[PDB]
Amino acid sequence: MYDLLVIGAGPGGYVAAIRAAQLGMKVGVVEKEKALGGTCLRVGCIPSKALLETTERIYEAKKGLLGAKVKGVELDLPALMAHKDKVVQANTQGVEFLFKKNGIARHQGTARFLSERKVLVEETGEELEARYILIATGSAPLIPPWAQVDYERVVTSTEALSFPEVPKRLIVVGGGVIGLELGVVWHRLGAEVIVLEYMDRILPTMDLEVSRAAERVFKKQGLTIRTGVRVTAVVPEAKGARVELEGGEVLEADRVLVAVGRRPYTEGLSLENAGLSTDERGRIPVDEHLRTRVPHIYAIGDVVRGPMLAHKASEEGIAAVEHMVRGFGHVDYQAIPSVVYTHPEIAAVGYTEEELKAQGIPYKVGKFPYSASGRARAMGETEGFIKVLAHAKTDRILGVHGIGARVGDVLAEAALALFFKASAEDLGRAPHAHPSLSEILKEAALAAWERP
Amino acid sequence: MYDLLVIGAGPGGYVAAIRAAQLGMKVGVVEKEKALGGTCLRVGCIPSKALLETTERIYEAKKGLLGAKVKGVELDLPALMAHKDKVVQANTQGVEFLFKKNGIARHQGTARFLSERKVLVEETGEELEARYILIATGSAPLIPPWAQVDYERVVTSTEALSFPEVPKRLIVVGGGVIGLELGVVWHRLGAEVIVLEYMDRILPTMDLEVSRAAERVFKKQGLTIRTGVRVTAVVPEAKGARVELEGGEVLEADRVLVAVGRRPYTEGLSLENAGLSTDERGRIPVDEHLRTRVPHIYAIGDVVRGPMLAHKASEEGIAAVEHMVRGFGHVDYQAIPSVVYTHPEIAAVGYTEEELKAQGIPYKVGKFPYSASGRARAMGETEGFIKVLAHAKTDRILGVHGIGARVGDVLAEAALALFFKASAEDLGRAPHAHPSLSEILKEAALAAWERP
Amino acid sequence: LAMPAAERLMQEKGVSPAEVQGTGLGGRILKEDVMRH
Ligand SMILES: Cc1cc2nc3c(=O)[nH]c(=O)nc-3n(C[C@H](O)[C@H](O)[C@H](O)COP(=O)(O)OP(=O)(O)OC[C@H]3O[C@@H](n4cnc5c(N)ncnc54)[C@H](O)[C@@H]3O)c2cc1C
Ligand SMILES: Cc1cc2nc3c(=O)[nH]c(=O)nc-3n(C[C@H](O)[C@H](O)[C@H](O)COP(=O)(O)OP(=O)(O)OC[C@H]3O[C@@H](n4cnc5c(N)ncnc54)[C@H](O)[C@@H]3O)c2cc1C
Ligand SMILES: NC(=O)c1ccc[n+]([C@@H]2O[C@H](COP(=O)([O-])OP(=O)(O)OC[C@H]3O[C@@H](n4cnc5c(N)ncnc54)[C@H](O)[C@@H]3O)[C@@H](O)[C@H]2O)c1
Ligand SMILES: NC(=O)c1ccc[n+]([C@@H]2O[C@H](COP(=O)([O-])OP(=O)(O)OC[C@H]3O[C@@H](n4cnc5c(N)ncnc54)[C@H](O)[C@@H]3O)[C@@H](O)[C@H]2O)c1
Repeated sequence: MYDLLVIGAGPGGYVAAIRAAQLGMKVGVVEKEKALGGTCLRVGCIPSKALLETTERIYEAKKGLLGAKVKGVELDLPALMAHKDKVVQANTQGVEFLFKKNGIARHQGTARFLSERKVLVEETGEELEARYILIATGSAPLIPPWAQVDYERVVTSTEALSFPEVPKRLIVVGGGVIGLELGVVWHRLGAEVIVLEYMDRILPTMDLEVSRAAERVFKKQGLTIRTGVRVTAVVPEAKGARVELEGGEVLEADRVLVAVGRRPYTEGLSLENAGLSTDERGRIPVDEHLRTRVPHIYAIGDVVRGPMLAHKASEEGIAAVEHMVRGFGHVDYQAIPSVVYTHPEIAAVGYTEEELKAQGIPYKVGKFPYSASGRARAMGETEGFIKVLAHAKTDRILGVHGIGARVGDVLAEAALALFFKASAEDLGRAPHAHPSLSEILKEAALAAWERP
Repeated sequence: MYDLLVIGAGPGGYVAAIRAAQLGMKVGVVEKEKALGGTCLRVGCIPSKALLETTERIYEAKKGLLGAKVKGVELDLPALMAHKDKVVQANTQGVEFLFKKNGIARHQGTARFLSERKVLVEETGEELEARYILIATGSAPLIPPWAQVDYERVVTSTEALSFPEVPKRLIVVGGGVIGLELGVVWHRLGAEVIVLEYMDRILPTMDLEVSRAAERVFKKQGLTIRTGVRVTAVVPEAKGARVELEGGEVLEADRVLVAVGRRPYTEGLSLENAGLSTDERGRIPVDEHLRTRVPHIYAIGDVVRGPMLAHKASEEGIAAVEHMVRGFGHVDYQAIPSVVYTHPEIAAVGYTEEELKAQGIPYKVGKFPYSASGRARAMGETEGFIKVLAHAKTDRILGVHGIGARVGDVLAEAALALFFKASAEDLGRAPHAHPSLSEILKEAALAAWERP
Repeated sequence: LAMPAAERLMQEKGVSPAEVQGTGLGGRILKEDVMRH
């Protein structure tokens, strides 16, 4: 039997497998899909980022470049999709390479618990055993009964990454990260995009000031964003679909992306055979060491509580295996960055102001606008800002948030600062290259530290 | 009189002035140029970065954009220059705003020492006194006698930022940061660019492996780079100029940029009247507190020893005034990043391998290529790498170096790590957003840490 | 209090943080401080 059996080969499972191998464990990984990489590499982070990076350059060329005149810009959708596919292929092949290099065995099929220590790979019939078992089955799109997804006209994010032609009109149900990112991708290519959001704000995981700023920015770019709108039904019809809103209003579109969330995925796992169950939200409960109620079985990533992010899943995978081998592991959730890859980018790390207020934590706010940045001005950027939240008494950085060109890259530094439990003073006094966007973060930190 | 009198309003002087005001000092600043900002804002960092950022976008549009076809890209030089001028104008106005907001008095003219505590403003005739005096007179282009600069055909970096038309052929003498950056700017716009470098490598302040990689990349882009070539003379001609090389070869071009270095500037300062003098290289000697031989007179920035960088000058300005008021002050030179703003960017922080080898310091090397980055692949980038140097015993990060798209932004995190005396493990273990270029730094750190 | 790698090194060698003298920025124990004791 294996020392460790991992179910799922997404960011959580494949990184856990590699770390486990580095620690001397003989690992086996079961994945039902042909390619490794999970949601992120196959139909998530990677293909979405490929489309976002490339469409942004095309969009800017169309809008106009400073100091030049672009006669014409013609979209080559097949070539655009070819690049996306080639990137995905290179990434999935990379994980395969790493598994072989690290001596990690791969099994293809759906894993199902037969007992707390034995797992069946249905397709093949193999019954595998292991000292430790890691459940990293991930997530799937949330599809409410009222949304009649046919995976062609009414789609999930997976199909929205591969539309055969730019839709004349695209309606996005749900103003979360997936909805905004994919809405922006197609808007850049000529689609009329309408985003319908139930809540009074978009991007629920961002700081409220940031979410509001993003809403304004996206509207200025040309996207229609209607908040406080509850979609009651989505139905495929002819070449497109119809969307009904609470009250009776009906909208028609060529394509409708249903992006109202993602749910933990455990279908076909037969958790009951291991003495396990999911909570009301479908998550597998785990303790401080990422262990389920059955001690030798761990659960990580999108299938358990917390932000559904690739690096969050990977970090939990590392912590889980390190606990298995060394008896200790840890994930600094407060230093985990969340980024929206639109242009401008949108990011958050640590606590938002709403979370600090709810906890009654006294804090100071330091804010610096991109408009005051020499590097930003040089780039022709002026919109956005970075805000640093620091403890009113200890000056400890509690959170960093922002919106603006490459703000996600800038906040990589903010995450490191939080990881080191740095104060606003520490960050603000550190050397920063001039002229660079990182100075915006430096100035935000100084402002926070120097707050009354 | 003033508590502090600052001579020079560049990055060193204006930041020092602002920090001094925040500390409660009554500050006066003397600047001979009409606009504040010094070399960096008037004819350095700012205008060069405006040109680099904008030409890179134009260049990429001409080379071709993934997923699209562009029938034509027409340069509008006047508009390109207008943007540059507008950015400089906004930055200079910004410093004026900050001076007025902080109650900093400004004097226009050439400051000259009358004694250890009295300074004359040549033009006005004002004789100013102060408890502390800060010399931040900066630098000027180095123009050897053999380089007959006429500021039209044979120019310095200042004129190269404002050519009236893209040169047919631009010869760049000196393969340093200024030479490469400005050579790249004009190469992108269609000029045939030839860089002549005396040494066996370009970019003398970068890690050697990085300098070599840079040379390879730029040659691939189309610039001719000839190392091991000593230019013996540059002479203006009818509608161009000739460049003579050791050996007899003679090259001709319509424009020639002499970028063989920059020297400390102290002309007209009458340092002798304060009991001060410059060393062999024109620098004003200073001690560990940035004080000159005369206790109450300090010197910072390009006029003293160390990397001639804007943020280096600013950090020294802060340290100088803080020492004046608190008797402390410190600049972490090992955490100061140096970045070349070409595309790919080139950067260095901390010690290079050559410097570690020379000091007999045992170290480990961790390297990760951009070709292995999912984010880089998604962007359509594959060239470059980031290298982390860590102590073989303590694992403390000693230096970080790289070449690649936005590597300077990525290394902002490396600078913070060095500032916190972090180990390779510390940086490698920190959370990093996926998929982002920062993961390249993370992997490089992990590799250094785990280096056998 | 200390750096993340220092805490990792202390938890393995069962070293107490109140035993190592931090030489890092401010009051922070570097992993090199732990292996020093
Ligand atoms: C369009 C889109 C864009 C995204 N962009 C980003 C981004 O930019 N940054 C970010 O951090 N996150 C992003 N995410 C979220 C990110 O993809 C997830 O957080 C991440 O994939 C979660 O990793 P995981 O290992 O937990 O699960 P998953 O990657 O979902 O992987 C679970 C794997 O388990 C397999 N599996 C499930 N059940 C079984 C079974 N019984 N037997 C065998 N195999 C099984 C699945 O086939 C799958 O491959 C995005 C998601 C989407 C949909
Ligand atoms: C083309 C170019 C591009 C550059 N790009 C970058 C970059 O991207 N990043 C970077 O970090 N650095 C860059 N630099 C270098 C950077 O500009 C300098 O390191 C920085 O300006 C040094 O600041 P300073 O305050 O010491 O001196 P300076 O900025 O030179 O300022 C000194 C000031 O003192 C004034 N002065 C001198 N003598 C007197 C006197 N007797 N009386 C009154 N006033 C006086 C001068 O007029 C001047 O304004 C670049 C330089 C050039 C030339
Ligand atoms: N770059 C990234 O970090 C990234 C990218 C994509 C997804 N993710 C993660 O994946 C998960 C799911 O992403 P998601 O955007 O699909 O869900 P989401 O939670 O991020 O956004 C869902 C949105 O749908 C809205 N909604 C729900 N019902 C609605 C209705 N009937 N009508 C109109 N609007 C309605 C909700 O109010 C919510 O704002 C999240 O946890 C997210 O953090 C992260
Ligand atoms: N982005 C930045 O940080 C940035 C940008 C520009 C300048 N700077 C700083 O400003 C200062 C000067 O920049 P610089 O590039 O003008 O000088 P430099 O020192 O950076 O490069 C000068 C080059 O000229 C070469 N050279 C000298 N004589 C020669 C000859 N006869 N023939 C051929 N080559 C010859 C030298 O070998 C050297 O490589 C440096 O300290 C630099 O770090 C920094």
